[PDB]
Amino acid sequence: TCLLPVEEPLVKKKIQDMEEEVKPGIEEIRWKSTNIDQFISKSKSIVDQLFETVNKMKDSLQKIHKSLANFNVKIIERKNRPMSPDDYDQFLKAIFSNKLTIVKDNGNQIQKLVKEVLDAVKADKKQNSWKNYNDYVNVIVIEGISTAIQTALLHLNEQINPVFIKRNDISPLFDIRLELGQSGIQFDPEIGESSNQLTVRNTIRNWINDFFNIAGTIQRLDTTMPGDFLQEIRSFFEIKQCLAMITQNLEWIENECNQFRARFDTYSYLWTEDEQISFNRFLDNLDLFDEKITHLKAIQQEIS
Amino acid sequence: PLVWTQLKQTGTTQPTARSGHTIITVGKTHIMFGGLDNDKNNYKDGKIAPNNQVFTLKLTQNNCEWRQIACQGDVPLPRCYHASCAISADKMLVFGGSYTSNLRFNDTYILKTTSYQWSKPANQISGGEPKNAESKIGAPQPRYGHSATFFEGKVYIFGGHGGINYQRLAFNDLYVLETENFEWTRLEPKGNPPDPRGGHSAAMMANKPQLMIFGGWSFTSQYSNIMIYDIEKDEWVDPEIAHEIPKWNLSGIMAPSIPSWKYFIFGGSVGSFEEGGNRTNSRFVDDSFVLDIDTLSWSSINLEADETSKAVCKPRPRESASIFYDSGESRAIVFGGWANNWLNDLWALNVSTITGPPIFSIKPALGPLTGKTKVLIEGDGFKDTQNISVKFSGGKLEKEVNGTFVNEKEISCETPTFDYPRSVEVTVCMNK
Repeated sequence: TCLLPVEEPLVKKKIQDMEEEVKPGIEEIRWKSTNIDQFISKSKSIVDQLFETVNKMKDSLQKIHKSLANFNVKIIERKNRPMSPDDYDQFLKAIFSNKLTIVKDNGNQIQKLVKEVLDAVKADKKQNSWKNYNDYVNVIVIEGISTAIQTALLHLNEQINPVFIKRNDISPLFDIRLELGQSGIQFDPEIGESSNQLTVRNTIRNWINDFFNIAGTIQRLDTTMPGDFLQEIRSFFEIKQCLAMITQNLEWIENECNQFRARFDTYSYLWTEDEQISFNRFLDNLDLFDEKITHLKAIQQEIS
Repeated sequence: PLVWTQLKQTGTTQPTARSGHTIITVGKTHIMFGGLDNDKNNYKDGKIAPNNQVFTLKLTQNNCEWRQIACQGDVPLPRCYHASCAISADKMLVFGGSYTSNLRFNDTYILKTTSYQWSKPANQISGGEPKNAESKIGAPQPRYGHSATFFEGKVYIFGGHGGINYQRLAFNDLYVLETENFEWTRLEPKGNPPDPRGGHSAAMMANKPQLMIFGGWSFTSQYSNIMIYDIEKDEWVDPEIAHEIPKWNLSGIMAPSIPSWKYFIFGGSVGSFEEGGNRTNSRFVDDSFVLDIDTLSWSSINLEADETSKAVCKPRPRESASIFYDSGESRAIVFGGWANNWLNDLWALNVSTITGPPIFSIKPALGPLTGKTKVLIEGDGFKDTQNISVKFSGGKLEKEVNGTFVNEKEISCETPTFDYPRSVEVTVCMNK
């Protein structure tokens, strides 16, 4: 009764043979003559063989679940005070490599655990029952990967989304450098998708890819030696909602951020654009020149 | 002009963003039914399942209204990543779905467009239910994300990613079933088969027996090559033309052009890896390549007009997506697909290349400016009698000439006089 539902269908013959084997034994029962020592030796050996095989199958499934939970961890770790965009990729890259290697190590153990079930079950791969069970183990790993990737994306959302950040004392995490540009005010990050050079969206986009990258370590479950896992993880509705939420948060900061950058742009950006030879246009007399010079001194103090 | 535009969907209700949705065109209407909705409004308590809802597609003046029919003789079970093909103009049937990932359906359901009724064909699918392992009556093993190709009197499925019972593997075989009696028969041609692939889109090329399958996803590796199979002689012929970057989960919609049939593939994921290992990285491409069947070569298509943006503007690639092309408006419409977060965005781009047929050659192709002669223009899809016009000159000038159909394949015109002997072209105008 403790055997798993998928397990019994996969190897019905092992359980059925035991039942057929013990079917005569129940009929045999009569305290009048007991040959239980031999009955016991045959029954205990078949039951222990049946019992040990069931435990190995249960142990394998349990081991697969435990490995997936530990591997997701934390996708992003915040090292106290702010550094730089490139710096986060640099500090993050060392952490990402260790996390990726740990996920692969867990995957190798899960793959080996699957091989142990076949040895314990002693069922041919060609038989359909094992094939159905094989897909089921892969599905659990897929479901576990989706949960692990979802947690890492969710952790980024709490840091990435402003409302949670405003309530907390964490405040700033990333660092932005502002340099005056003749064409317009320009940030080191540049606040936009861009699709060229380095930008916060491009970096964040790279960060999102690392969770997706964990797909390669799993290397499927069975049947295909080479298999992808990004197509399956991308298909999950829950993964799409978390990814969609992250994009909305990034767009919100860019809008208000543009308005904050616009206030400086209303006067400072317009000034850089105008040529110096524009002073003559402002003049049109000596009195007018004196008034303009006094206004210019006032403008210098105001600008400082 | 050719550019990517977004058509806002308006109506009583609007279809939710979906990944496993199949859209096909039968007669003058478009019927698309898809599941795997991100919102858990169906089944609930985890194990999200597909929604069996079919919505008709109507687009006028860049305006689309979605109508869903809730009345049917019987309701088919939910389908995920199911190939959909249409027989004649009133018989669209969809086969190959997956329920909660583990369960795969090998059953086939036929829906009549005129009466909006779903029916089971003969005794092929006497009982319909979700079963992990099904191997009786139908020759094809249950599979998901397969390709369905429709030919006169027959339906062919060569898609993989399906397995009998628990075991799952890529499929290297193609099964053809005659729709006259719904008999299912496996067909094994003599020519060496292409490597098994999944999530691949295949369509008939230029109304011919040969059908080309390009770009597939398999556990061992991703294959991006073109294989064409012709029912006659059985063995498929390999063109050997291949896409630059390996592409998988790519959707292709056939477009009809009189000079050469054009095939367009937009979306999908391209990942180049060496044998086993890695393969985690996945890149979505928004650019859609254009292929000419006579040329049998893939040519990248760029947007002629940026609409004053000063940069190319395109919709998200969205990995696997549903794309249907309308012959009347000469435009291809894609509803998109899951790309991390499901997005309900519809983008349709008019194909400038797919110029309307209403020329092959002209004779004579030379003439004297002083002399006046009438030439013969031959080609396809020419108008008969009235409402037929042609162009003249074109060497830094605009001209129109009197013309007359000799047959539906030949036009007679007289050459206009021309001031200068430079370069002269000859084109056609359908007024609109």
